[PDB]
Amino acid sequence: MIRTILAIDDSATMRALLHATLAQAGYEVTVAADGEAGFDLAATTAYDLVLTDQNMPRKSGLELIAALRQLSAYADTPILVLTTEGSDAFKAAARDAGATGWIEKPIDPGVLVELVATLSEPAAN
Repeated sequence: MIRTILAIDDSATMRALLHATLAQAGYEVTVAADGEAGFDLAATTAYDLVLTDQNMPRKSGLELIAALRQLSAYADTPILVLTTEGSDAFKAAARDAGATGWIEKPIDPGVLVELVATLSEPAAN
């Protein structure tokens, strides 16, 4: 089940919003200073839900997702990457790295909590 959550946004409002939405729910959500600091640690801590944000960077960091995807520890863990351009070509990138799905920011509390809820709850088709 869900144990810890990590979020990384550029707007202080979002970082707090998502942090509160999950906090009130009880989950242990935490925000980082930058997508790099969050991801770099996400591999050392191994959270249940990770949320990154960027606009087609160049430096390192996100690449870490590859190492996590190949592994059988994060490959299953749900990953949501934020976008701004909202292009189709970008969809290939997020998937290439090894991320579950992507979304456009900002993010609403009803959608975020719902996206994690399904994961928090068990399965029984």
